[PDB]
Amino acid sequence: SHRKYEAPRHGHLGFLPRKRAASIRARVKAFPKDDRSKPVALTSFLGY
Amino acid sequence: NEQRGNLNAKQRALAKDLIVPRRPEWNEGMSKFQLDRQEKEAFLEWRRKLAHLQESNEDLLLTPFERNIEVWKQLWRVVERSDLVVQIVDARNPLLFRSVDLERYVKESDDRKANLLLVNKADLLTKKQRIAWAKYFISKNISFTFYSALRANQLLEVKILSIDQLEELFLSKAPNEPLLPPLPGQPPLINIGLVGYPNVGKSSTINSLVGAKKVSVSSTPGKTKHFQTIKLSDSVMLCDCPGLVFPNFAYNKGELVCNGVLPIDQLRDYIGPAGLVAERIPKYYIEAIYGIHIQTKSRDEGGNGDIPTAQELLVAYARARGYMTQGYGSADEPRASRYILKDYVNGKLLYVNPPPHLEDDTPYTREECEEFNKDLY
Amino acid sequence: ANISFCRNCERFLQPPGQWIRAELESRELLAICLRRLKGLTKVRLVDASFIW
Amino acid sequence: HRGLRKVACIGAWHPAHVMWSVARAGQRGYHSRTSINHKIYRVGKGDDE
Amino acid sequence: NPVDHPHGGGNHQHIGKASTISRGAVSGQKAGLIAARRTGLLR
Amino acid sequence: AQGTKFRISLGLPVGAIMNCADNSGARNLYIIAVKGSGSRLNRLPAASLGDMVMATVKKGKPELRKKVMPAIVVRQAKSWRRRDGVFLYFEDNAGVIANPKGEMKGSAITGPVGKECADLWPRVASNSGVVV
RNA sequence: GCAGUCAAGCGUUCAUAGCGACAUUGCUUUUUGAUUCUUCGAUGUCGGCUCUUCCUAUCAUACCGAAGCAGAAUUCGGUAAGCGUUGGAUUGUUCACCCACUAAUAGGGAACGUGAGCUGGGUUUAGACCGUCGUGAGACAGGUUAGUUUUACCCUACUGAU
RNA sequence: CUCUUAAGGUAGCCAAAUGCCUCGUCAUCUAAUUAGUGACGCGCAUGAAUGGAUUAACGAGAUUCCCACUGUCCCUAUCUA
RNA sequence: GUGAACAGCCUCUAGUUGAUAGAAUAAUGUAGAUAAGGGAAGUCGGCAAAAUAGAUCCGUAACUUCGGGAUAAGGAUUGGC
Repeated sequence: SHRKYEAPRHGHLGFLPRKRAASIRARVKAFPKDDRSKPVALTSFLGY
Repeated sequence: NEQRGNLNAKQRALAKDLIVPRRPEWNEGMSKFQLDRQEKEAFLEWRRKLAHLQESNEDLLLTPFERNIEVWKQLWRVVERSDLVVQIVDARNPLLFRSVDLERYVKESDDRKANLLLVNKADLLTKKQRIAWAKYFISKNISFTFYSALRANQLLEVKILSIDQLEELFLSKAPNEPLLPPLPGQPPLINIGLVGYPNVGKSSTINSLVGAKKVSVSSTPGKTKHFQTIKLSDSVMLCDCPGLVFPNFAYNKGELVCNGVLPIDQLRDYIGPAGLVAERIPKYYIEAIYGIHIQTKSRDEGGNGDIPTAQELLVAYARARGYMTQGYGSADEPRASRYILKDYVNGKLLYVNPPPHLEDDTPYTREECEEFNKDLY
Repeated sequence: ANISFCRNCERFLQPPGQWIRAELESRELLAICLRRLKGLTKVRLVDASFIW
Repeated sequence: HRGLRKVACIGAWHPAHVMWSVARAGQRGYHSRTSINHKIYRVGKGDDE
Repeated sequence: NPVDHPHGGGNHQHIGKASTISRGAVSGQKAGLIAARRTGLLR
Repeated sequence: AQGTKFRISLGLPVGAIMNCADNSGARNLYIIAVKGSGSRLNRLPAASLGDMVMATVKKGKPELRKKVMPAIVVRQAKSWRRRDGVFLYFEDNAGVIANPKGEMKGSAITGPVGKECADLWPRVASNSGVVV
């Protein structure tokens, strides 16, 4: 039988699993695209 | 009022069109349909003659009338076999229920066939008004016979017109006097024939005469209608038509359902008919019966007067005991409109009309208010 | 508009499926205004009394 | 009866398994998140009163 | 109930047969108007 | 008909009975709908200060009663956040009745009028005495 | 229930823009019948609430083709199920029917989804009144009232954790 | 006058706990009412101690509506044993 | 002792201090609670909960078998010295 009253899903499926992270310092999965005309500089920074 | 004097005189110039369907002559007419075809065209033309009234007058809005042809035939048989054609009128509006135009149809096959007007509940009116009532009936020269259907009356507290101002008893001596010989020779009993409107006691009266309840309340929808006769006297038979309504005239459309013309249990636009009960009663009279203490007339906040409105009566009567609406409570005016208009016709909210005269009607009408009550001291 | 009618048995068809047998020219004034497309949007259906 | 802060219907008869997309109680919080487009207003120095 | 009295039972409360009972019945039938030579309201 | 308005806190669901600020005879208004409301299962659509609601008159003149007609909220009791910072709220709820264009049937308004209603609706600011 | 073919004719003058008489070939298993194969040492037998997923025969949104498409508004068709598809009065209702908003309020499946998740209004125990039938016990799938809804600590599945 | 071996529903009452067709018909209440009330009665199959109709009071009885009130809900949150 | 009260709450004489315990404060429960604005839209159904409550004074309708309805409704006041 059908759902009888349509409604959107509760929650987001691209954020599974809800499991505890491996470390309190979260990793950076990806850095910006390299542009080798510009001078040398860093891409991120650590802080509290 | 200026509005009262003009709208009375407009009706008098148009009274001649109303007539009836009249049964044109049929001498032998042996027929499967040729008597029926002969009788259609009289009512079909009479239906057309009332249709021209709507173009002729503006805001003329007249009484409903029996548009069914078969109801009119039941009038035709009763007016034919009877030597006396009799009209029952209410006494609260004596001019309205009477039709003078039907009496023209009585004198057609006359051989001294007569007209009679018997008018009920005379004890309700007063002693003073019936003296003023007796002047108009003789001046148009038809009849006036008041009565009240009680075997023992309780009417506690110049001869010329005051001799018939007393109404009559329960006696049938007053129908016994007009016609002594019969119009057909062979039957020993004569007959009398009764014609009146529904919601006027043509069934309430002659229930009490025969005492066996043969006349009972109005007929079924699925039938033709009926026609019934009853024998009660040494020397008269009774006949009554199925109750129907004659097209005389109507004004303001509220007075119809305020009287017994239109049904109270079917009404739309209750503001008009509840407005007519408002001004035609004084304030402390309703305050004695129901005990409403209405006042609320805005009484030096918006205007000057002691007159009521259609709103503030229905609200205050139903701001008493209960009567609230769904969703939000705003006092439920239309439910209270039934119980006031039913007490108008039943006679708790009694009123007497001005007697008719050529154009004029008074602003200050005669009244009746008893100072005593079972609760008021 | 269009109003259906039993030629033999004198009935009136309501919009869904009904066959209300009404008295002719008395209360058909009351059975039509359901079938009419117009609803309660029109002001106050103050009066209605059909002509011949 | 026996609890109102729940989910009523976990699944249908067929398939005879609980799917991966239903809501089910467990750990909340302490996840790795990335939030983009935050605009810097002020970069203040250390030895600066 | 029908076991308790000969007027008992049924899907209404009615007796079912004539309540007037003959003089020459047995013990257990005589429950009702016994040997009624008349009944009803007197005239 | 309704222009851009910054979101403020929804304080009037369906079934609310707000007052009637104008002088068109009506005493209070019964909210049955909000124009431009959303869609969510089991969710009552709610109004705000300056929304346009469909409403009926439960108390007042008998001519105005028993018909559904659009109305505009001019006061609100739930506190809302203005962008400049402050949280404010009136004492009671209020609404004025209108045609579906947005023009107003009454002549004047008693009591104060919220400022985000006077910017959005041109006719309400013409008839407003006190603007916050 | 849905989709084709063939063309007499309607479409103010033209068979196929849109429609399609007389006939004819199919699909589908959300209707309802037919049959009695499986269960009577019991598969908890209506409806709603709650929640996930699937289908396309597409109501809305994306891009397109045709019109008797000037614009506006609309009707017919293609790819397309990625994403949305509601708030209320009445009834136990599924269904129905109105009022209102909306971009739009499309139709369906999963043991007629889902009762060791619920509620118990309804149906189908025992109490009781009414109506018609029965001489009578009683009958009615006719109407109205009152009526206990049991256990998971095992295994797998799933969600978190070693 | 008369057919069924008697008599032909009287006084009252109603879509009622009694009406199949049926969500009867017409008003009314509501933005909307298969519910509620007021009427109408050829009533499948109401009716006079198998008692009829009417009733102040009384009711852990059945039904509809309003005022006051509120996490029953919009829409969930928090604290204690 | 408070109070109209042998009600509820706290004390004297008399009696007991027994009902498996320790450490933590996750969910879901059971028992007791609180809530912004709206106020029955929730639901078969105001089911559960909330609001009114003692006393003194004014004031009390329809209807009625004249006994009642009645604490009707509705509106003020309340400590200490």
